[PDB]
Amino acid sequence: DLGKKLLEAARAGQDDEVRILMANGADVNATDASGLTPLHLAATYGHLEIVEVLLKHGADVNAIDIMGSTPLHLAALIGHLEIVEVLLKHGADVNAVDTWGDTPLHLAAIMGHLEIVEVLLKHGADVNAQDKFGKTAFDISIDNGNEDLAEILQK
Amino acid sequence: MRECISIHVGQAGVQIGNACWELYCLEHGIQPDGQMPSDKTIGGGDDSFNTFFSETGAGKHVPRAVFVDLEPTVIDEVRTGTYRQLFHPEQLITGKEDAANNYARGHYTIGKEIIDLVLDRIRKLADQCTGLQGFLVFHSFGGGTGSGFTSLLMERLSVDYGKKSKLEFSIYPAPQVSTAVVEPYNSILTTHTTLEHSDCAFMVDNEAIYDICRRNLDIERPTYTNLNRLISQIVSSITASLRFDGALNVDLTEFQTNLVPYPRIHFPLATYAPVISAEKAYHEQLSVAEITNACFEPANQMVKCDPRHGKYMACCLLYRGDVVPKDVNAAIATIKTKRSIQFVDWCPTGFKVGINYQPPTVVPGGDLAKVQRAVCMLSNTTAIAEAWARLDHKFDLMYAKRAFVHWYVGEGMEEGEFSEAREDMAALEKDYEEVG
Amino acid sequence: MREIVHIQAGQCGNQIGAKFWEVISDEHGIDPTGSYHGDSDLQLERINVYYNEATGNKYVPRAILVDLEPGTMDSVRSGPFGQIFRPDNFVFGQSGAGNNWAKGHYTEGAELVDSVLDVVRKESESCDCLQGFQLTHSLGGGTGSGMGTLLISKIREEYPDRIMNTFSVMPSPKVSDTVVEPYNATLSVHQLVENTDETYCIDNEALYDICFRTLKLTTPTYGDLNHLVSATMSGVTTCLRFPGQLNADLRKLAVNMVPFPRLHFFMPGFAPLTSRGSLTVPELTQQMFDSKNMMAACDPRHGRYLTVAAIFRGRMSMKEVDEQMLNVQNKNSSYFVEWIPNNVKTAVCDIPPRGLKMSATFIGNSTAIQELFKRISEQFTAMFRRKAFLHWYTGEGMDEMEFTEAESNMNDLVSEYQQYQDATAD
Ligand SMILES: Nc1nc2c(ncn2[C@@H]2O[C@H](COP(=O)(O)OP(=O)(O)OP(=O)(O)O)[C@@H](O)[C@H]2O)c(=O)[nH]1
Ligand SMILES: Nc1nc2c(ncn2[C@@H]2O[C@H](COP(=O)(O)OP(=O)(O)OP(=O)(O)O)[C@@H](O)[C@H]2O)c(=O)[nH]1
Ligand SMILES: COc1ccc(/N=N/c2cc(OC)c(OC)c(OC)c2)cc1O
Ligand SMILES: [Ca+2]
Ligand SMILES: [Mg+2]
Ligand SMILES: [Mg+2]
Repeated sequence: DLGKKLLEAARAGQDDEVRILMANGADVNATDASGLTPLHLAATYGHLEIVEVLLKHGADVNAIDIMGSTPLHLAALIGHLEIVEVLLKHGADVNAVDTWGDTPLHLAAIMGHLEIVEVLLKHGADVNAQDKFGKTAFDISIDNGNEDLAEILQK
Repeated sequence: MRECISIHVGQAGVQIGNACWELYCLEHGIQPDGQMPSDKTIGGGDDSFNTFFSETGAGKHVPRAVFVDLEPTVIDEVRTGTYRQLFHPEQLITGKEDAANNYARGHYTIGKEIIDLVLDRIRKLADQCTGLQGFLVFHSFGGGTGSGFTSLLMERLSVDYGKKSKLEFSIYPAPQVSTAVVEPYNSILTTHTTLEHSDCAFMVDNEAIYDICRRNLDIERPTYTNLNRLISQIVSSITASLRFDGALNVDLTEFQTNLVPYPRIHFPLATYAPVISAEKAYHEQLSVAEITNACFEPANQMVKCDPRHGKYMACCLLYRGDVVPKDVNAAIATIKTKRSIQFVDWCPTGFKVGINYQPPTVVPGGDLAKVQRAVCMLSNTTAIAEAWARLDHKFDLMYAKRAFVHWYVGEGMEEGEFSEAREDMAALEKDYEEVG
Repeated sequence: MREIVHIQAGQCGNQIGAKFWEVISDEHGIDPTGSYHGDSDLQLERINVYYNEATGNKYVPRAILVDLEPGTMDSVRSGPFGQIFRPDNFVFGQSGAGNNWAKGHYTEGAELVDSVLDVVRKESESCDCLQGFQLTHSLGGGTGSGMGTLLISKIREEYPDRIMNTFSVMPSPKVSDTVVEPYNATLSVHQLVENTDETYCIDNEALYDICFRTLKLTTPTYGDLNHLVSATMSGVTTCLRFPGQLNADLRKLAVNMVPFPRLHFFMPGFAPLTSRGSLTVPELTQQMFDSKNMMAACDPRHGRYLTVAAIFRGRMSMKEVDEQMLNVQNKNSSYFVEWIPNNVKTAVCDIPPRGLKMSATFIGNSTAIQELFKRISEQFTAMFRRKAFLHWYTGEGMDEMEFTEAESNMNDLVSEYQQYQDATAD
């Protein structure tokens, strides 16, 4: 089962192994038990070169796991700016919503990734998107007293 | 001559004790080394000053007193001060770690490490007495040692000295100079546990003494030194009858007979006049009528309360100095023609009078001017219940949320002891209401 | 109650710890070699609280220095007062924790904990009357957070009657953008609620905000943040180190500041705020109670003070301090609970700190600290919902339920603050 080995290589950052597995028929869109694909794992663990390779070999840039997380949600949560940009250039849905009502904008605002917040806003992230509790990214900035983030959201 | 033993517990009891024994030495003509040139009998005697001072074969006059504290800082000041040679070194007992403003630490955990030593040292002083009448106990309500250790000590003294009288001088807390937020808790816990063990207790309200220092003595921000010198003046006036010849309050039993109609309402109010600043050395001398009227003004009381709101059960007037007895009689007669002095219907409306014809002594360095006549009034009035209500209210505000309670429970005390203490105070408040 | 045994663990713990020793040694007239070059007798009266007296009248700090990273010992040693520490008191492992709380608490850290305890025993047995302990550490890393909490628990078992006090540095993505820091801080807060008597909450968010917005520093460094930390640590330890009209100790501070056992997290404050290499009583009382001067990023005007202790340093009228402190409590009356009478305590110390004539330090137990705990909780929950990096913890023998338990305890702590913020006297 090359799909299982491709999941492990994407998470571990083994570029050579990813190319080899793809060349031998490995499923680029294989999923683990929770619906995570090689693209979700490479984006979570910050392997930029693997993200680009998978995207040029049929990876679904908008795949969702069982919790509705896309690779963009994970990249924005962990704070990988360069991966966020590659995902957006390849058609990632900037306003994708997970099972908690969170968009990538919400996750980048929560974790204080201000540069990622700016990138998302420049790509059309919705400031009026509410999570399951009714909070927008601006509400989060106000409730936590993050003046730096609140200024960015007003720009 | 029947001996009295003074016991000073915790910082407040110790610092006030130091100031009192300094004043007693100046009144009796005793030097800081213990020598008394006016004492013709060397090695002993049956004079009135012998109630508070024992004598050695070398002519040294030693206070019948014990100083106890759970930490050593304050007592170390006595060990190295002006009167360092006056006290019996074994008479100054210190632990290593204090009660951290916690009644439970003073009573149940830290206090138990030294209680037996304190009792053995008191026993050694009692053994030197021919006719011990009892104890004078000095302590704060608010400190952990002053509250908790005093309660433990009063419980033990009741077992080992059953027929002896016990009188307290207690420092009631004030916000202006307090140490801890939990002082209302400590105050109620010690009051509850000592009530059945004390025959008479003189409360000194730190706020009353603070206001007298500010108003009468022009002291902008009074310190403990200023408060203690005024308190020692008042304590000396109260104990003078025990130390000198006289016809009023001549022994501890008489304080109970004269001032305590029922065992639980044993808290007399003390009033003192005149208090005049030392910077007014040439002040006009106040008459017997002026100083006597001054005892009925709330501003001169040792406890903040309004005697116009209550009824009297007893009233004693203790004069010191140039006081003609017929002038006291005329001054009292004028007081009886005032509607704001009401006695309970079951007590004779009389005033008891004692006169000592020696004027009060001033301490060098003190804040008081010399006066030719002074008076201390001791009264048992129901208006002192106002002091208890004020303390009870501060206790209720915290206790309703159980704030700070965990510190007491963590030091071997049951939570129910707080409710049992508060209930005893509610009954004490009702005892004053039942009298009037 | 005299001696305190100080422990500093991990990088943050040792950096802020070294700065503490440099600042207070200068106040007590102690030079980097251990000699007393002061002039005031007030500097040696309570020197024994932090220093052991040694041969040739040499004063050595009662300090234990711990870290899984051996490189930390060298940075400490290369400092000005790096040679004043006792060489036997340095306990250092071979490999760091890599910001993994589970390595600090269960694996690498657990192997090195018996060695540290041996040094603590040696220091404690040489105390006439030990008060308790003070630990400096960050909650965001792996050593100060994971190993620090393990050390607190082991010390607690051996000395249950002594006070445990921490200076705990809270993480912020404004200073360190490491996404596993909310996990490490939440797991640590769960331990601190149970095992410490008093914790000073020093928040990197507030430290950064003060440098950036108030001090106009565009790129604040650790040195700039630690200047605010050392001034705060000097201020809150003033009455343990100088005589004053109070005989303060760690247990009297706890009994009077902590009305409920879990609510022992203090918000420290300081005035005036100054930058490296760069005042009246009413202004000091004002600044002291302002959100911009708090070392925890919480607005005290969003909650209520349960208790407050203030320390003024320098020459000033003690009557003026009483008047201004009385004034602040009347005009800001709705920001204090009504059911704890006389909940504000002041002390005046004659000796001011270095470079200042006047200074005020604030120690608040305020319900507004729930804002700090909610900020960390929201970040913990964002990571935890996606199970991001959880294997890094479970791979060291940690159960997943330890995370759920820590999250639940922190949310319970927030609810407890809200309960007393809404309580009335009636
Ligand atoms: N008048 C007067 N009050 C004092 C003095 N010293 C302390 N107090 C008051 O006593 C209370 C504090 O109790 P302390 O006597 O200091 O405490 P302690 O008995 O030594 O108990 P711990 O220190 O808690 O073990 C407060 O209400 C103080 O204002 C003093 O010399 N004179
Ligand atoms: N204020 C301040 N924060 C610091 C300092 N050094 C590190 N930090 C913070 O501490 C956290 C990281 O903890 P460290 O002390 O570096 O880690 P550690 O305890 O050594 O743990 P490991 O390196 O994982 O073994 C982050 O939140 C940093 O921002 C410092 O000197 N001052
Ligand atoms: C709310 O009531 C109170 C609160 C705290 C009290 N005093 N606590 C201290 C202890 C200290 O030792 C560290 C201080 O040093 C920092 C200290 O500096 C002023 C005060 C006493 C209280 O009645
Ligand atoms: Ca004789
Ligand atoms: Mg004391
Ligand atoms: Mg480190």
